[PDB]
Amino acid sequence: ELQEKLIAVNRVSKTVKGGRIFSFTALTVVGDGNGRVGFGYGKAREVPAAIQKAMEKARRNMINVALNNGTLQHPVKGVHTGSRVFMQPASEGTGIIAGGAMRAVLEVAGVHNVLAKAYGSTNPINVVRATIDGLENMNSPEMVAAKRGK
Amino acid sequence: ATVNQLVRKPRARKVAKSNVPALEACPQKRGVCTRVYTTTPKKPNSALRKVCRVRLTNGFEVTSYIGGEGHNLQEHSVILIRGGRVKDLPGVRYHTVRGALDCSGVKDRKQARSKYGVKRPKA
Amino acid sequence: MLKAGVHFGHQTRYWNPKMKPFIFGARNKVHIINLEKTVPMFNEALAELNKIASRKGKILFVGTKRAASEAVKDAALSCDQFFVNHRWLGGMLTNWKTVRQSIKRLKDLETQSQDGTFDKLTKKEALMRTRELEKLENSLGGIKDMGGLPDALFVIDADHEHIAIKEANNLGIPVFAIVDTNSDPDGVDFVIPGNDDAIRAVTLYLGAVAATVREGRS
Amino acid sequence: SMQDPIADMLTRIRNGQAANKAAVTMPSSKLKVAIANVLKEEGFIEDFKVEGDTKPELELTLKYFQGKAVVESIQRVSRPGLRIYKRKDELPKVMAGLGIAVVSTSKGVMTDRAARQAGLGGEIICYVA
Amino acid sequence: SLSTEATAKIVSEFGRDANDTGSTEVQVALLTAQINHLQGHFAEHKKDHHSRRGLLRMVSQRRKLLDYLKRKDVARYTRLIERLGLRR
RNA sequence: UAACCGUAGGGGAACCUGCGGUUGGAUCA
RNA sequence: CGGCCCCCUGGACGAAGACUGACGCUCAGGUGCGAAAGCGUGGGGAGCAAACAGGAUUAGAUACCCUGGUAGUCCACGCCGUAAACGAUGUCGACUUGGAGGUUGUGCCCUUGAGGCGUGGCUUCCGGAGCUAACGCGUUAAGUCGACCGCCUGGGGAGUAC
RNA sequence: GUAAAGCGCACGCAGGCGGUUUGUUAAGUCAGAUGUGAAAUCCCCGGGCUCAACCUGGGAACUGCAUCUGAUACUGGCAAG
Repeated sequence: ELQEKLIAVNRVSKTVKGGRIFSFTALTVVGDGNGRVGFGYGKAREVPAAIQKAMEKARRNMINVALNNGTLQHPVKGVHTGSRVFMQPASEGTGIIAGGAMRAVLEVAGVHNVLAKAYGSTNPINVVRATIDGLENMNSPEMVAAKRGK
Repeated sequence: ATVNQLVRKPRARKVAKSNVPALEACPQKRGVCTRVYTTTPKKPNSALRKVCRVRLTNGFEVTSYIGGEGHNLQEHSVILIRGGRVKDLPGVRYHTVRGALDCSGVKDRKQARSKYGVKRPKA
Repeated sequence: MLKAGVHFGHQTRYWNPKMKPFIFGARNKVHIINLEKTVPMFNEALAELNKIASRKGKILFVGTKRAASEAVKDAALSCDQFFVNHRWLGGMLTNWKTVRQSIKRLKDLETQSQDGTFDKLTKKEALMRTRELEKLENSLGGIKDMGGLPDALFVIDADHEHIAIKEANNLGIPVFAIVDTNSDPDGVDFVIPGNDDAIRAVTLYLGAVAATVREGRS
Repeated sequence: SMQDPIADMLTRIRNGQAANKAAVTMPSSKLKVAIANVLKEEGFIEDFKVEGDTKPELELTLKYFQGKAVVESIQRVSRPGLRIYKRKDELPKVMAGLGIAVVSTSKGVMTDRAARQAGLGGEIICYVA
Repeated sequence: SLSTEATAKIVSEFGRDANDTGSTEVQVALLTAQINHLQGHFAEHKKDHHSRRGLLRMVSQRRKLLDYLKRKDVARYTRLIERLGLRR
């Protein structure tokens, strides 16, 4: 089953001839407690209409993390835009240690024990992907033997 | 910088500036009250608030805010400064303790008794 | 001394500071594309296509350019795959959802002439409806067989098919493009520094692509 | 380089990888080849040789598994003006153990595990993941 | 710069062998000449700075060489500084 | 009266004028 | 830093080469060089032109415009050290696709040619990977690295006061 | 680069950094060991006050300084290149 999660939703505006219009956005992360995720971002003139698009766009264009025992293989590190995120795996017992976006993106990827931190900009739109890119690089302890075994 | 540039002139601190003349590292300070004003707030807000110059025990004079829905101080009454500045009122970065020394305390207040001057109502 | 002796160089001093480690060495107006830095790319890319072709995936050859349109199908259509030799629509990789809708009226449009269902309505009407085929069967006629986003996109020139590549790196669809001196290879995950032009350069490699892909799936 | 010949080795290797190069070449050195020998057994590099009995020139062969390359991480640490010397109980563990860490010991050039298995320490050289 | 009948001349006076235009003993001494000779030039004009920049160059460049000798053969240093009336 | 920097002089006040540099100048100058 | 000529002089680059043998890179403090305006003494003074004086414009016009015009602009010698002193991008070195062009050296090619093929220096424009907040930078990097130095830590107050 | 930030530019003393090889040294460095690093705090395991706070045994640690015996890859010194 896919587990969607509404990160947050801003309004945003646009001034024009007549006056000025508005269009909420919203960001959503989806995934399963196995090892797959992928955020979504859609706009709309309605609070609900927006999240509708982001979700759809979320289910598609996912990803597959090399998770191990409900955590990361090693302390990966990813960044995007002005967001600097560093994630580190922890033994069973420690819940998901993360702020906003990160805390969410992981609570659906199948992460159970971690402890990250957003260094750069706390922008959700980025810190959400700065994390995904991290796991997207997560080198699993497997294949490595083949990457240089022969 | 670089290790070398650091070995010479490392990383300087920053003398934290504690916005408070009645320092002496105290929770509060005793005063005397020079007078009772009713100055007006800034540009965003209106309505005249109540204030008063205080002649702190350490000489350091300063005007303190007299919060509460009911003033009752005199031009000689002894009050106790606490802290917590006030925006609308510039230079007024203090407040007179409610229910202490020769001051009074809000009347008929039944909510947030701790703050202001009230201790267990008419039951 | 092999066939790789036709795309030596192209695009004068306009170049692009990024495309440098692949320049044999400027000479006589334009520069040259170091083929020795092209040999690995010559197969490394094809290797993945050959590997992915075995997974029974999809491959879309983008080449809106005239000198590559008519001469691209034989490498894609004939080889039975995917290609767009015309104006790459806006969203045929991201907004596919609504785009596919156009494909339908194209398919059902085809069936019209198929049977006697073509001799319907005034003789003039058929004409007004047949025009849609010209456009449809052209801008989509070579992608209709794509019942879902591909798994890898191989575009000719990385410049012209700009938008094409864009949407790709936004969906997660790998891209194998044969850039060029004035090209921006930062959008290609599998660069092939070769003459984006040269009637021969295009054909050889283009056909060479379908080659590995053909038997890619054994 | 003319000041950091060892730091150059890593750079030339990583710069080659990015450009999907085949083999990297540069002036040899006792320590250089010594380092190049480790990455060999570690499967990070195909093979490696040299030319010149008076004018030696190292010859390394890059490596890559699939679409991406193998050596996708290679940085230095114990550089001049900021050298690093660890003990048998301080040695680093690149990528939680997956990646290796070259370290010169009184026995010779080794890896984070190598020297540790021995029970001795040395001047760290670089991190290879 | 300097005249060949002079440059190729001096070289055969400090060189520990023949045509050793490299030898510090040589090169170094070769610098003093073009330096002393220019001092008469700079005495005039003066304002000619762009030429002194090169003058200073060969001066420091000469010193960079003297320090070397001292750090390669103490003798040769004091053995050459005299033949050139250096140190002043 | 393109603006700004330097420097100089002048004027109720922004600022005006001269000399040099800049593009952080619009229109095909 | 632009006319032509002579005299004294510095640096850059190429090529066969021959020679020295790490003698190198950076550099707080230090020394020196610094547009223009300005300053001192003495020269010079066509044109231009702060000041200043008329005329005009305007509600006003201590301006723009017009008629004049002094310092100054020029020379020598000494001083002042600033500029959006700008690539707003420290110096040195090694790597990393390409395209078109400019300028200068050299090797070579029926050198039969304007010419054609290389191989160095410096330099324009486009641009790939990558980098970037974006603009954009892109082998002359703002990409990947290493050595040393200068510098930044919210706006105003203030590059001001002492 | 444009957000605060490359000195207007050079030369250069002190300082920092230093191409390649062999020998040598063993100062840095690494290994072992001997001192010492007060006790109490902290931490681990375990005891006693009905529990806890608290009290308490042993260890761990005290990342350091010195000395001795080594090891010689790298940095440094010396010699010849």
